[PDB]
Amino acid sequence: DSISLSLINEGPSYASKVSVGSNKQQQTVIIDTGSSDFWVVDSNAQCGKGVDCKSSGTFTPSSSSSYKNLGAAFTIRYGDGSTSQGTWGKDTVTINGVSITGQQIADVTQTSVDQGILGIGYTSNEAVYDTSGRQTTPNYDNVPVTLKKQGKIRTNAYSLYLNSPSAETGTIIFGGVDNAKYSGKLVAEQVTSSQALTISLASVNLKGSSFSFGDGALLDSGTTLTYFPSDFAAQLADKAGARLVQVARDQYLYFIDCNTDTSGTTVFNFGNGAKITVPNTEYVYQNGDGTCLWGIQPSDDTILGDNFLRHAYLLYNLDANTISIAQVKYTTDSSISAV
Amino acid sequence: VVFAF
Ligand code: NA
Repeated sequence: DSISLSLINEGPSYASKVSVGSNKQQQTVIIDTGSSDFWVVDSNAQCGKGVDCKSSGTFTPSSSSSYKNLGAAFTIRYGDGSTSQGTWGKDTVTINGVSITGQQIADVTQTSVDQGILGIGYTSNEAVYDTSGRQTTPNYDNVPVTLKKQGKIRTNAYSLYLNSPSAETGTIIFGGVDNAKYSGKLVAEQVTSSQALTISLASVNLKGSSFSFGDGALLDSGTTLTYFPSDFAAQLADKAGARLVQVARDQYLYFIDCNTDTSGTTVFNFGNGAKITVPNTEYVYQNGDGTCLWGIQPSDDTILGDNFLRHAYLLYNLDANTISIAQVKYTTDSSISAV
Repeated sequence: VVFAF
């Protein structure tokens, strides 16, 4: 028992069509290993200034017979600064024809995000706290836990295949692994946080140099680029020719020339001899205006986002606290086994 | 974008 789900490459994010409610209201929502809550855009939501939040499906609780309004306010803030608020609820959730009943979700009535987010991380990272810092509702079974508890999948685990940079679609598989879509063997890496799907990154090879790291890296489907601590990012920037630019009182971004040569690769070395090679095409990101960001950015939180994850096949196993990785093989061939 | 800390 595996559940395959198509990932829509939206550019900065990967999203899937799922349904919510007794009447199977279709939502296109970001698939996010870096958060743990599933929330949907209410049909009467007030979008954030300049945000078109109702273009990727909306949810009308009043037309679902199964919708339950829990007591309780919902609030979340993401790493990029965007936020969503609303109320906690429960309803039926349907993922490629597989339904789970009474799944706790949030009905969001105000947001600066463009669409809903299906957070599939650990339950201990659920946004169950208000802006006073107080826990306002208990930790709860999120979507992957409920899939397991209702007998849909054997293990709380899922495999991620974002597919190639130009691809319209990839695939996430709950409770399974597609053995046709990687070369070599999947190497298991120990998760190093009890809250976040981080693994130890030993080093990065770039432009013929090896840069020792030796700290955790979040493997986040819901981050567009790659983030490293300021001093390490600056060591890499020195080889790449990326230039730090102050964009706000406390925000700096690496820019790079749009016509910069993108030949070569960057190699990421993890535990147990596991190795992912990323083409340097992944390090030039086009902004609207004829400037480009470098694919690496500074942050106190280390994150390997989509521009890394496109080049790995990953089996996240939240029961075993492992993420198993191998170099991706782009192919329509498929041979899925249950995990 | 950057999805929760
Ligand atoms: Na941030």
